[PDB]
Amino acid sequence: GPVPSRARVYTDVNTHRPREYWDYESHVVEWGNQDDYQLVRKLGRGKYSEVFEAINITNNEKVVVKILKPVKKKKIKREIKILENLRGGPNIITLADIVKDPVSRTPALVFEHVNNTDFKQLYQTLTDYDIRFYMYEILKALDYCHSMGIMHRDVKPHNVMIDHEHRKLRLIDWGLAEFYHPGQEYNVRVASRYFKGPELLVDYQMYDYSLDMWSLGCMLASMIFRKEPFFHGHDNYDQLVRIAKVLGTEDLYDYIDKYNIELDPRFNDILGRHSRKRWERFVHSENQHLVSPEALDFLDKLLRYDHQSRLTAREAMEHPYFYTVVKD
Ligand SMILES: COc1cc(/C=C/C(=O)O)ccc1O
Repeated sequence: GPVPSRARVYTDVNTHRPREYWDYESHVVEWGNQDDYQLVRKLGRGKYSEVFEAINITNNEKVVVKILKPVKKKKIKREIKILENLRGGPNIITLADIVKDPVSRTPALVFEHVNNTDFKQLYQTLTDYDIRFYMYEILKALDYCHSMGIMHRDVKPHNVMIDHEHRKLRLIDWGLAEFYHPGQEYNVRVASRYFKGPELLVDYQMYDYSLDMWSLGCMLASMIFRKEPFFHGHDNYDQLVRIAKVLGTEDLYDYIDKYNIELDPRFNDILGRHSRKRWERFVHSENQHLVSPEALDFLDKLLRYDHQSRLTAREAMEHPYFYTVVKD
């Protein structure tokens, strides 16, 4: 069988929390008044929810309402409990209220409003300094939630809301987030394809916070190289092949050999043999102003096959890439 794995940090946070903290199935929801919120316009529909701009008529302020689609009560309670646990943490979206929607007959989560410019347009205008700044802000959120025993598991541009006017960032959609418990096996069908870590793609279930750090690395690569997404697979198998064409196949085999993991035999005909590449090959005249030796070293230390080898969020915040970023 597979070799077991543990997070190298925050390993036992939930072990030593009171049970109430991580036992979300027993959580009792405290409901607000649904009539406080007037829906204004639909912003989007995801796989698990519909999102609306709304007004809180008790203060005439903008809010966002997320009306959950029917899922098992645990996943609903999971997201709710995680949002309440993380509330007030750095760059964590603030859950303001929870109400029962009379039409959907499901919970509607009420969030602070973030006046966001969408990432396709925003990423086209970000300067070198902007990328470092916003990366540091994301790391604050990730170190916080990891330090609180929670992995996000769906880090991607869509879930990083940025108000570029006030240089404000919020990590959103905690609907796939989980509590980390040492030795627990998790569903590998998380994250969006382009941001899935090698551990998911080789079906290794005993993963941890470090999954988010791979996803963050995929984001960083897309931003500094101006290629979104960076690893552009046509499915989950091709996704691993695209990664292997960059990180190389020998280190992939070292990874799966370390954990005594077997590749899906369907890779026999598609994987090939690939050298590891140097990151400089992705630099060209239209992205070079976003690239520095510090950026490439930082990227290199996020994008490791071995989840145990990746920078932790805290380690990442110590990286020379962020020396240029003005600290508060
Ligand atoms: C789409 O704009 C927003 C979305 C959210 C939350 C989404 C989620 O948690 O799933 C919060 C504030 C927003 O301004």
